[PDB]
Amino acid sequence: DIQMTQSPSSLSASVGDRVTITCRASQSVSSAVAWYQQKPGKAPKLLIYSASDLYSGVPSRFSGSRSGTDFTLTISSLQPEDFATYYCQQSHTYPITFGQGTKVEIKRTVAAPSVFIFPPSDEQLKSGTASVVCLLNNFYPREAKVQWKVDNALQSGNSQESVTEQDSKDSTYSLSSTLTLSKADYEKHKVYACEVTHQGLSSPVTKSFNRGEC
Amino acid sequence: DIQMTQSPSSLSASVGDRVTITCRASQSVSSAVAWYQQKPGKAPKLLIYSASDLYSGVPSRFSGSRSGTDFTLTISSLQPEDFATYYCQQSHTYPITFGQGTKVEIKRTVAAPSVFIFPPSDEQLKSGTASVVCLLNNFYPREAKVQWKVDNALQSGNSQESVTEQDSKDSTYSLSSTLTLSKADYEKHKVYACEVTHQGLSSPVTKSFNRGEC
Amino acid sequence: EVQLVESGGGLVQPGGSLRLSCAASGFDLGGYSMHWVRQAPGKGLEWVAGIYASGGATAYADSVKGRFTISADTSKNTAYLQMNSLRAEDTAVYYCARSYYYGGFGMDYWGQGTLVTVSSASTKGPSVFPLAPSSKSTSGGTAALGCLVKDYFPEPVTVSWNSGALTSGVHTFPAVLQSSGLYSLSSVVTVPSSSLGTQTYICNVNHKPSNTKVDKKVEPKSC
Amino acid sequence: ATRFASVYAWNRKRISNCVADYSVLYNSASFSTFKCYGVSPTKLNDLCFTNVYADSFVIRGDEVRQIAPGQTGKIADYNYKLPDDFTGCVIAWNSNNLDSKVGGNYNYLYRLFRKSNLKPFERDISTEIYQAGSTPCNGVEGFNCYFPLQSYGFQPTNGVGYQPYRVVVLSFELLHAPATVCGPKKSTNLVKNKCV
Amino acid sequence: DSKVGGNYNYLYRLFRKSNLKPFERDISTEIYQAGSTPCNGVEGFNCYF
Repeated sequence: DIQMTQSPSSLSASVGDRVTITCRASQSVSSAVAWYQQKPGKAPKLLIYSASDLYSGVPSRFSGSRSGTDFTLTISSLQPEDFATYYCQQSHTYPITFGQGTKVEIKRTVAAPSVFIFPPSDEQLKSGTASVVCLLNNFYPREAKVQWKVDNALQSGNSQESVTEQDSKDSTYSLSSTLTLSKADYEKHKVYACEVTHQGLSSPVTKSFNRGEC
Repeated sequence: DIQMTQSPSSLSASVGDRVTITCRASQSVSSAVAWYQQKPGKAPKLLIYSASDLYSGVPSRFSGSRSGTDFTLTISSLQPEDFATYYCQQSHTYPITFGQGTKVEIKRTVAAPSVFIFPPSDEQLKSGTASVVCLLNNFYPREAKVQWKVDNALQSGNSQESVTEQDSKDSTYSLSSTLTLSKADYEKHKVYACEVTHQGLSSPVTKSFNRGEC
Repeated sequence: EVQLVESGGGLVQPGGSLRLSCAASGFDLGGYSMHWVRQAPGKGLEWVAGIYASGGATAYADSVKGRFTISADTSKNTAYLQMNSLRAEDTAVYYCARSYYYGGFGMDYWGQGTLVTVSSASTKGPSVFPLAPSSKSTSGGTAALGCLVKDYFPEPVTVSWNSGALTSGVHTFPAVLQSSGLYSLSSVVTVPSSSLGTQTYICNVNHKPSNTKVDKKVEPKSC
Repeated sequence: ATRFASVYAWNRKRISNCVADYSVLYNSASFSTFKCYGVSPTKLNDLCFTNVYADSFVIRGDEVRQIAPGQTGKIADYNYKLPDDFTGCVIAWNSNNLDSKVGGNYNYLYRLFRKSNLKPFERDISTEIYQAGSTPCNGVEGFNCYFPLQSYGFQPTNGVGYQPYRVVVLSFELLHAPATVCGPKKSTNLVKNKCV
Repeated sequence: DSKVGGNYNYLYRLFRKSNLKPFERDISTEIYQAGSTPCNGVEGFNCYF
């Protein structure tokens, strides 16, 4: 059981730019390292094997190298078909393992999310439960977070979150987060709010509503 | 519209020690940047103008220099009269911006605050509101914070702060931080606490009470 | 000797106006630009406006553009800031200062400034709230009683204890401005805890602008 | 000299095909400042240079310290710069009884604005108005537009740091070329009819 | 021999009155007359210890 640590978890580079992804074995794996390219909805494709061998059918743009336990994947010039998640795998010992994987983006202009708040509705509350939905739309880069507040103060242990894939022209994405309350908990509070934090945002976006509103 | 960034926000140096504060212009400011000294209750005094010209009436201990857009503000040796908040002004273009202000302190042994809690009293609640008060006493340096908690969760959006000036021999000070709840909100939460964070504190001080207690 | 002296501050209602004036002596105005600089309590300095005394030309910070007008008079050796449609955001101490030429020079002389405030809450005397002591063991065996001075306007307010007789052990915080449009501050008196049942602890709040005072007795409570 | 140049427009006299002893300046001791770089000040009258450049100007007393190799500052960077490998001497003296006038001697100017730093021994005496801001000046002085020079307030009441000083800098140019400027090497009396 | 701040108990010579003779010690503390300004044992213009 030899681990392949991968970094950076995400990389941004424009089309035609050079990309390097590094996989670090926790110990020697000899030269037995393979790289794979995975697209959404698709199987990983072998790119490179045995540290530096290009797999037939893989563009010449791809190459690899090794120094010590550091295995590197290089794309000399990114084309639109290369914006994929890349993985490293070692075949030295069993169990054979893979690293976390890293994602390559197109380095689209960085900007803050548009934020809409969807307060629990009267119809939704018929279920006996409640949820507050905060949606951050059309923004970039991938790292983003939402803090939640009740009676304008931070909440914890009562929320869920997910992130969409990236737009084919903009590389932007949306983020969804929500509070999970029973209807009975909804009834105990008066002010609900979503605080949005992002790298393209100079000041966190705060949106709110009163209980029973909207 | 040339902005100024001043660093550090606070600096310590004892009497007889040397002080250097850096002011960075976002663009060229030529040699039109000025250094001012402010004492509580008084207007800023000019120390140095146009980057390096010492102003008449200013002690010879004050000096400064330039590299690129970085203006170094120097006190060759501090005396008690030199403990002040220092600012940079950029007169090169309009609007004229200023840095944030750097407070110079005396390098006293760093130590944690004594912490006193004054939970809302029955008499205070006669107004219809609760005020939970945590005072941090006799401590140094200036950077300090209170992580307020309700039902042991971190609060925000419901607090206020005030800081006293510094002692003439020790340069220690006290910090006031409070929570505001209406009486109605006060009685909807069970556990109140003040978690104190400080440089001289090996483990955050936590003091607490239950609703209706004290 | 060069001097600059401010006037024209005070309390205005939002949407109203105040006209600042800076008397000057020891130098002419011609050849210099006159400038106003703003500083909110707890904040650093901001330039507001400037006028070249020998030209009549002006420059303004974007933050006050439109609302404020700057002017100067070389025969009078004085300068003004006309602040119209004043907002809560314009509460600050305003200072006059001078620099040579239109710009590119620092400010040599500064006046001491004037406080300009905007508030719909008008002028009010204080109310005083008690603070219960800790009843638990503490370092040094000390304890404190206190008060919260609230809803008064304008600042300064003088706060002491035992109707002004108790200064020993007194720790008083600066006031801050609240959502009520009025000011508030905390204060405590820390003594060996047995003194909390021996000495008198009356929160002495003296507020000259409303011609009043509040003497609020604070006593130890179960806790 | 009766009159010295402004530091922004410092004068340069090229010296060649001549002889002088540097120690004369030293011995007169009219200066507040006398410092040599590369070459010692201690009667180094046995050295020959291709050229000598005697640069001269008037500055404030608090600015005298900037006229040297390795220095930075408003003059060192924008009015008069000396090179890191400078060989030469900086001599300066208080000229308050010559360069000060009642009401202020404003005949002396210095540069406040430029878009770049000066090269060693560069002289730029342009009077074109400097654009500090984003808009064009179009020949008009104003906020964000500065006529690049400013006068010195050389008043009769100035303290020492604000009194005018006359600065002369002697740059000694040693090249792989025939030298033309030397010192008056000391000679002795002719002695005849004896072993000499 | 190395000390933080320099080994202050060790003395080093920077200047000499005349070139030192081979294998001969010189333990004199007299100030060196580097300049044209008489030194006479004390710090001055072009005088160095």
